[PDB]
Amino acid sequence: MILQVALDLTDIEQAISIAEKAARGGAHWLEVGTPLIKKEGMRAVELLKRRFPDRKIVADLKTMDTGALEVEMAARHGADVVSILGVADDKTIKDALAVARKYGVKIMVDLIGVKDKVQRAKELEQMGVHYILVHTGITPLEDLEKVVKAVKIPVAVAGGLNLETIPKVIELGATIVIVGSAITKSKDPEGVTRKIIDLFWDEYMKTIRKAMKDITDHINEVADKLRLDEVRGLVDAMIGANKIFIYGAGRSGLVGKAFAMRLMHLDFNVYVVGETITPAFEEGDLLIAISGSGETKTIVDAAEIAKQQGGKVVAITSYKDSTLGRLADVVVEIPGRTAPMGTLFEDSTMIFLDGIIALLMA
Amino acid sequence: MILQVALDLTDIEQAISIAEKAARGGAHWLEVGTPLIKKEGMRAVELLKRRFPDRKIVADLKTMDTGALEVEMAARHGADVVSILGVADDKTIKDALAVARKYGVKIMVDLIGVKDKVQRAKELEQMGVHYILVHTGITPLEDLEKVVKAVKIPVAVAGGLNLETIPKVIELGATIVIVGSAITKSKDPEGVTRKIIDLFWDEYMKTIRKAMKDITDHINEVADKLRLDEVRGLVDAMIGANKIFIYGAGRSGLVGKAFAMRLMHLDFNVYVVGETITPAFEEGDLLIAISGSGETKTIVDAAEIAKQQGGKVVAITSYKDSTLGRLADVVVEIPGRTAPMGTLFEDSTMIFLDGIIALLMA
Amino acid sequence: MILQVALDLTDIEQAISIAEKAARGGAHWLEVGTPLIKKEGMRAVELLKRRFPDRKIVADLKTMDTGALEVEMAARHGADVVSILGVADDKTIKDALAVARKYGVKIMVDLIGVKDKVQRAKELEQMGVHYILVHTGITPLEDLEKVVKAVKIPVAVAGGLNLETIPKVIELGATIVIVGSAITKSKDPEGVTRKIIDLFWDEYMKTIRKAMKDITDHINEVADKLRLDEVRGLVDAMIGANKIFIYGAGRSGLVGKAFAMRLMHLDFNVYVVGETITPAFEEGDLLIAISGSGETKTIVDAAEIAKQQGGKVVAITSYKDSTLGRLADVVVEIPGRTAPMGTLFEDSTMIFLDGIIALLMA
Amino acid sequence: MILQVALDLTDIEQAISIAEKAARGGAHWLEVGTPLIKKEGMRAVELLKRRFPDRKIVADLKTMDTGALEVEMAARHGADVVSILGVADDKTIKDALAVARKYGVKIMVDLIGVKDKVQRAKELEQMGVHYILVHTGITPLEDLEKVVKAVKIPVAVAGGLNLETIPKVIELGATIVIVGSAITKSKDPEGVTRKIIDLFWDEYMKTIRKAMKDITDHINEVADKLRLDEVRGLVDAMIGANKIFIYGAGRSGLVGKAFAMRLMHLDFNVYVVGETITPAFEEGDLLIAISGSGETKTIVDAAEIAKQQGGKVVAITSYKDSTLGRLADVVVEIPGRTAPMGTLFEDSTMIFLDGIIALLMA
Ligand SMILES: [Mg+2]
Ligand SMILES: [Mg+2]
Ligand SMILES: [Mg+2]
Ligand SMILES: [Mg+2]
Repeated sequence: MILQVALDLTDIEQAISIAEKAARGGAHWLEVGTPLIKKEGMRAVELLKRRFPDRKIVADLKTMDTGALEVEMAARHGADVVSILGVADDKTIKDALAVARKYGVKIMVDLIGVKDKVQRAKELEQMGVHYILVHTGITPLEDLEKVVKAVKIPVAVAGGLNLETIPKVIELGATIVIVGSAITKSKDPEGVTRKIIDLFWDEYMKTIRKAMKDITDHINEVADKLRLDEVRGLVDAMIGANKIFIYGAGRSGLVGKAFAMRLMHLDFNVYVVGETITPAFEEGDLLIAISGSGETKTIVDAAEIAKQQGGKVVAITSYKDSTLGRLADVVVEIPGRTAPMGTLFEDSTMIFLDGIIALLMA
Repeated sequence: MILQVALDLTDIEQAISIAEKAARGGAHWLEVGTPLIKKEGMRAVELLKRRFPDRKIVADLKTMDTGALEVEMAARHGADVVSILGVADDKTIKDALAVARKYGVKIMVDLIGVKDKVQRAKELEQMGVHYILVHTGITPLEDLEKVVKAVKIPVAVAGGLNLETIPKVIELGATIVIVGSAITKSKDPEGVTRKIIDLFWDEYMKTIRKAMKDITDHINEVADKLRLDEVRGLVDAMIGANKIFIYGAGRSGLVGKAFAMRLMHLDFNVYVVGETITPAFEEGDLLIAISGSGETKTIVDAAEIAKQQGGKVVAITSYKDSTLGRLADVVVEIPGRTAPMGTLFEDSTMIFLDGIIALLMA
Repeated sequence: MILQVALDLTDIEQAISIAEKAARGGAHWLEVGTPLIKKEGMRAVELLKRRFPDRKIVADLKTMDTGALEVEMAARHGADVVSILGVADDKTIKDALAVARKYGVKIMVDLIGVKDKVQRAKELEQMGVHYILVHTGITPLEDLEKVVKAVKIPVAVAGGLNLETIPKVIELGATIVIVGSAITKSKDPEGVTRKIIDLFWDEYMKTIRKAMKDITDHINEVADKLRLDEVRGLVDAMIGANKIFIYGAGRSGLVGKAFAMRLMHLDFNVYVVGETITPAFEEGDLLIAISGSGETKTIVDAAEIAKQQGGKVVAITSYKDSTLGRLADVVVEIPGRTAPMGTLFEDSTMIFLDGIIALLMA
Repeated sequence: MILQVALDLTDIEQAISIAEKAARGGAHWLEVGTPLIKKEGMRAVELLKRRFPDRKIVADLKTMDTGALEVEMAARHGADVVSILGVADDKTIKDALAVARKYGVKIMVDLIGVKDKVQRAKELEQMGVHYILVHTGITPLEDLEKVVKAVKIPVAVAGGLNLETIPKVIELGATIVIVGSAITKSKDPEGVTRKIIDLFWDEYMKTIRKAMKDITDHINEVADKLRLDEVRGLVDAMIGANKIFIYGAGRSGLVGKAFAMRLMHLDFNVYVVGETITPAFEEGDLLIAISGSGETKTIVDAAEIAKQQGGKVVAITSYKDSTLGRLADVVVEIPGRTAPMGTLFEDSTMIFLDGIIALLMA
């Protein structure tokens, strides 16, 4: 999550004083508001940037005089993010988008005066808008529901956000939380900032726990759906083999090595393809080929050589009808679908092969 | 599990003809019964051995005239296992055990006439007896209960074992299943042998599924008991570091590499200790040290260098107060308590670090 | 080289007593002579074998009454090598060879009565005879010259071999040195055996020194014939690259890693293909591909990806016109022509890349 | 080598026109002369820098009004190197040195008016002067002799340098070659620059060839000085070992793996410490420990474990009396002294172990 501190004050010294305490509290972004860009020049964003190079500075240009030139004036003064309005012409948005690409600067677009905010949000994602800014309305939070469920890019929210209302906007999927007077008008703006970051870590702990249990739920399904042909086909091939070669691609290769390390303890004549001591593949040897897609070129080339040498091939893959699957004598189908398809495949194979070891040890 | 075919026939030519069909069905051991060692000589054991060199031949010498001379004659004729009685004197048991030790031959001892079957099995385990043979009694299976719960060595069972009664003795923990007339006196002895092996694989499928869910249940516990101080300490150290070095011992090292591969995709300046491209540890770098015991010498030595260079150390360990834990600035405790202590730590850390990656990608 | 002790004594108890002292001195083979296989039976070969299982026992059957029956009796009594005559019929030679093949036993054939010793040895090599035995003649050693220069299999020598005449037969290429009374009829047969082994190591020291200088002489030739276009092409590509990827096959890969370790110390953005931390190949990156043949499939496949990504490829190979060479933008040709073709390329490249490092450090 | 183009013209447009052609010819450094820094301001170095960011710009401040302030004025305008006089006060030199450290800028010091140029050069190296500038005098080149042989930092030379005199100053060890009118007053300044760089590559080819032969000369000395105790001690230990473990540190570890790969082809039971399949070190195993210094902590710890397990240790080291040497049963002393001591040790071990392989193959 990202905490953006809106410095809506007209006092330049009061604004920098607040940002310094908020920065110690853990705030990520600092917004130079429109009341600060009219009195002070564009150097207002440069004063904040040269003082806080570790933070991203957001230039609030949510006024109608803003064109592609004012957006470039922000980037040259050190603005990392520039905010504009959605009611502006599409021509000015793409012109601001091209200027942003020349400087590596993000673009935020507000929907404060948009009739159909939902429809407008989708086309903004098409041109390359980085963030969408919506307001809470403190039917409050109704807008945050639909715009978030409509687009994939991060959505920023603002409007009466305090330690009381911030947990709500997080539950609805807001990425950027813009808070103003709740920090700027407090006795300890740094202390209030830490409580907001503590709320962020309440969500982070839920994310990691949910990520862990989402993987373990998938692995329980793999275990419940294992077939006798697959398990026995692998075990009988391992026992009847002269040498055992294991070959996996990328992270699958680390899983293969972790399995080989255990097989060595059971006095199997096992080797890892690609390491120093790997001997020549001969007749009667077994190749355990691990590839989630079943199309990895190096894994397929190794399986083809093993068949030509008069050996057996066991393919661990998610696609039994893949090129690797059609070569194998035994196909162990591990499904791959929080976590990507590859991560589920690698971790499921990891614990499946540990189940294989437990079986051999009994 | 082990399938032992009892050849109680007195015809030697019929015994080898039937043993050949049972061997094709997947039988592991072949027993030359006492009615075969009295009509035929000790050459009955040598004829079976030279015919089935890949099979283990069991010489049934379960009579009371058996001494060290008859036991030594079996090993010299090619018997891999010799079965004797438990009611014999302890002197003859160690004399048969010492004779067996001279040939690398196992010794099976039956408890058919033992008063207290539980006690006798345990003291047999003390002298070094390899296997204990008990009978079903077809209160049937009561003995199989207590002998299994009393010793750690494999327990052999025999007595009215067919396709209906074999599943029960497997459920009670018998390792060696001795089947006679159910195979030897059947119209298709090879088909019955395959069906008995199919019964073995019904238990194997239960073992591997139970092995997998035992690991995932422990990881769910790890997720529920993760601490915010530890998780945030690791993440904040990772974000605030110049270079990130990851170093694990053995199988833990493969887990560390799997985490490093993902961190590289997230544009971290990450390296794996021990690989070719690893640069020098400087001030502001972070060492993530992974060691279940927290006492691995190489991992501890790397943590000491990292501290002397003015760097941070995060220890992922099962022992927070270990030598590695006491050096670390942040300790991520992966709790402990079918699978060994090392396997649970490695698999829990693997899925925990995948939860960390899921958090960083949000 | 092999030291064979001829036990031509008729006393069996004296033969084993002397063979025990020769074995402690380091003798490899023990020959039970014909005067021992006629007075004593074929059990002379079994008594020696069960006494020296780590030694190879040679059964001297060099008489003309020897047929397939006597040769088979030696293998069944534990003879590892059987010596017969070259003047026998070819039918009995292949019959002894086929009998030997059934036991995994070698066959030695003497040429004591052969008309044309050169021709007979070569046709013996065609049938699969393992060793050729010739006699010194103490024009002595003339036969040892021609038989050695005629066949590829080891040549055994015998005839007046003591500490003065053994160095000469070694210089002429004899592999098996058969010594009799110089050991068996001496005051210290164990000491004489150690002195004969010391003679073997005088030749070994010459072999290893000659092996090393053969490699360094080839590398001096590589240095003298290096081309400015190749060397500068590699250096200029290295300096002008964003990332440098190094990829070698097998032992060439270890050489590539050794070069990568040094380049990292020179502040190059260098990575090794196949290791954990290797990132994605982008535009402006360089692939240094090392392959002696220029046909290694994985190396060729990596060069093709590097070209499709808009990168440069430098191929270090022995074949400029190979598949890898034709893909490369720069080809560094490491020339070819005791050491195999692979060893010369790997060691020449290793020292060439160390010359490159010395240049860069200046 | 470095080619520095002195732009001594007073015309700013003529100076930038010359530097653009010289840059295409391969010139490394561009010097903004004093006749350019008096007419134009310090922006003269900024105009060259913003036009040639790929080149290092040298600010010629060899006048007496130069203090620490003028040196800082050059760095803020983009000067990568600043040149001053040696006849200035030592106070101004260290003040310029401290300013250079704040900006990462090099300092060049001329000896045009120094009485004893040799003596003055040494103390300049003590304070941290990066380069020493001397003049040819076209007894010309006499100054270049003594100043180069007195200091270790790079020495820059200037004065009548043309395609005729440049080969001479290179032979005397000049690092930076400053050429003016020979390029600036030619019909093709880019073409003349390429001929100077071609002269540089005539020296580079000599450097790499000399580096290669310096290594091979050292290896021939190692071969000539090998001892029977070392070679036989290693070979007898390898043959009499159950398992063979190889463990080297850093680049020595790659040499160890290259040797292990060859030993595997000879059917040795050989393993590499640190890889996946490495089994447990048991009684009767051999550890080949490779460490140039004989003090590498991980190598010493592995040798100590091997001795406690009842195994043998062979140490390949340059220091027989090191900690590793005192542990070993056999010490193979490889000397380590163009190339560092480690490079000579690693490459000598590399070809020695290839001599060992050739010996075993005979
Ligand atoms: Mg705002
Ligand atoms: Mg029975
Ligand atoms: Mg002879
Ligand atoms: Mg000058």
